[PDB]
Amino acid sequence: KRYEKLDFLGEGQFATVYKARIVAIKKKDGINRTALREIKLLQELSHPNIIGLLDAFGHKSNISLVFDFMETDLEVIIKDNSLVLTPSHIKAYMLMTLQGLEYLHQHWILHRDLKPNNLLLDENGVLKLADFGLAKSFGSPNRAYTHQVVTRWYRAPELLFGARMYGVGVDMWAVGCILAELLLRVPFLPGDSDLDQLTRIFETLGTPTEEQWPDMCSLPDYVTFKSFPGIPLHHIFSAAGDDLLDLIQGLFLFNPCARITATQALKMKYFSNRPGPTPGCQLPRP
Amino acid sequence: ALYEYQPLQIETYGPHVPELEMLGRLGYLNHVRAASPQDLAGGYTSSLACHRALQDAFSGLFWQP
Amino acid sequence: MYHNSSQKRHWTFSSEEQLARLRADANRKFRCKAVANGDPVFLEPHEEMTLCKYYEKRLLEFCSVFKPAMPRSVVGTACMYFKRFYLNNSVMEYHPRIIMLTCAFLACKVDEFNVSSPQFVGNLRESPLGQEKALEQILEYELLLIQQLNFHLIVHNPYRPFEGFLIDLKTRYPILENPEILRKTADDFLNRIALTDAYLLYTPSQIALTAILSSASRAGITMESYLSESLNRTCLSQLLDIMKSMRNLVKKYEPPRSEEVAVLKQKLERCHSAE
Ligand SMILES: CC(C)c1cnn2c(NCc3ccccc3Br)cc(N[C@@H](CO)[C@H](O)CO)nc12
Repeated sequence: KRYEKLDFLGEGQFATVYKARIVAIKKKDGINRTALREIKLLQELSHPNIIGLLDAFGHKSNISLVFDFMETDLEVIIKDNSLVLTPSHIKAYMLMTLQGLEYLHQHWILHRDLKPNNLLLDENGVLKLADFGLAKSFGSPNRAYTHQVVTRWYRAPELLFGARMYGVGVDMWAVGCILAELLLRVPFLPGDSDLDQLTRIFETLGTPTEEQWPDMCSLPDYVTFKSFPGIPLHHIFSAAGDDLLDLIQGLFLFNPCARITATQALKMKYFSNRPGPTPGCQLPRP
Repeated sequence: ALYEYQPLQIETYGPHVPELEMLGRLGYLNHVRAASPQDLAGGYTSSLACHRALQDAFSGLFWQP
Repeated sequence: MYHNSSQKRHWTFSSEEQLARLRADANRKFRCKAVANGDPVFLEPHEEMTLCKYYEKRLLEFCSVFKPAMPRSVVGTACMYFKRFYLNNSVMEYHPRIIMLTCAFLACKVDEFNVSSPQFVGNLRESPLGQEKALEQILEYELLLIQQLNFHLIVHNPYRPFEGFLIDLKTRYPILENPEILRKTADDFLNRIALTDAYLLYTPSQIALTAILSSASRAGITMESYLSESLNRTCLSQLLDIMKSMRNLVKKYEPPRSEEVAVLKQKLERCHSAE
């Protein structure tokens, strides 16, 4: 083919990824459903902040998926002790993530696997959502989903209570967690199980009631907790300005309907106010 | 330098779709199946289903191959 | 969404003459490769079209009898897969009986209708050895089908556009007091449209609107006001021409005949046994 293998990048549980000459090639049930999901969704989408399926082909069961090669991801940036995340850098990452998510949601697709490692960065500082192996189309009535999606530290409380039907909130809450991970340089709510994740959520952000979440008791796996006051958001994020606290509070609203959407988040004063988001050229290199 | 929000400009080749926030007040939501409390707790409403149905009905209606 | 989908960009065609050209090209290319590899056994493009129509009906029956209940979106995706595959491939190179099962299998995967492979092949009304051999054939043709679809798997059916149009009529068209009386006949017309090549020539929204308006005209409620005011006079004229052409396509459709299908089935089996 035109794609000659150049270097090895890594191996995943469902496929192996290597850099080919510059692109990234990802390699009785038939073809893997994760690969089919990624193919069927990335062929229907085209946005600057969404990973692009440049080409696809293969032999028998194994399929080669061609993607643009990405230099790094947000997880490496966050975990990089040497790197310093100014509010401008945080704004830029948040803006690119939210623009990609807004495009994805306008086409009725939930990513459902949002985490810093799934936000890839190229050499030009353009952030792209990757790993659509869990993504699904949303908006169809009477079509139950699964509540186990999203890595636990980023899983929304409605999911942890067993929500079969949901919307963009499951991405939005994950986005908030990423934002928290961008501000603290450490994961925000590192639970050990579903109950521990719910406990950390309800300890840091207070337990919610019917006043904040009217129909929470109807979720099949709803568990009653003790009442925690919850740390005020300004104590958790001391260096954050008022607009950033407004954005975080909107992202972390317990009611997923009231939770701010990607478009609503992009219209918030946080992105409009000074300083502006850092251009991709000057974004930190890990 | 400072960011300014701009709505996504994607041509639909069809009639304009009413905004999701206006579906209830324009009478659309009275012709869709109501969302159960479980669905509402999950964050899913009948507004989303109605908006998706209308967006698909109006998409590409005026487009010539 | 359809308006920037792969279906609109690559799998919607200007006229049935381009479709006939693609099918004739497939027939000619297979004839060339077969005569090079080393005759009246060959099938003409019209015979191929007759066989393809017959096996599309077979795929429809298979999906209608499928257990668990296969959603109609999956069935539409599978039928579209069949049409797209046999646009650029010959039934003499790939048997339609296997390709239709592969289409249903791939559609079940793509439409997120989780069905286990043994429970998929359990619907094939054959002996267990027959089901296992058919499963091996399906798994060997899955990648071929995906390649011939050019890795364009999402198929926009007219069913959700149909629902959106019905909601819009209920909301903004009190002239049609009960838009639900139109559902039966418009669905029948949608099926008849699916029989023809309209799915490769018109947008799903146009197909749904044409079915709805055909049902309305059949029941006598002419409702041009919905197009004129609720939905550019040139745009209205183009829309009306599109619907008229689609109705003509439904009018001129000829179902395959028993004797024709029998003769073509023996000819196709002869083609596959030889070469
Ligand atoms: C779209 C996708 C196929 C892609 C594109 N680039 N890329 C890279 N490049 C360099 C890199 C190195 C370290 C941390 C982030 C990055 Br980015 C690695 C990688 N890792 C594979 C390993 O099997 C997994 O799929 C994880 O995504 N995947 C990709």
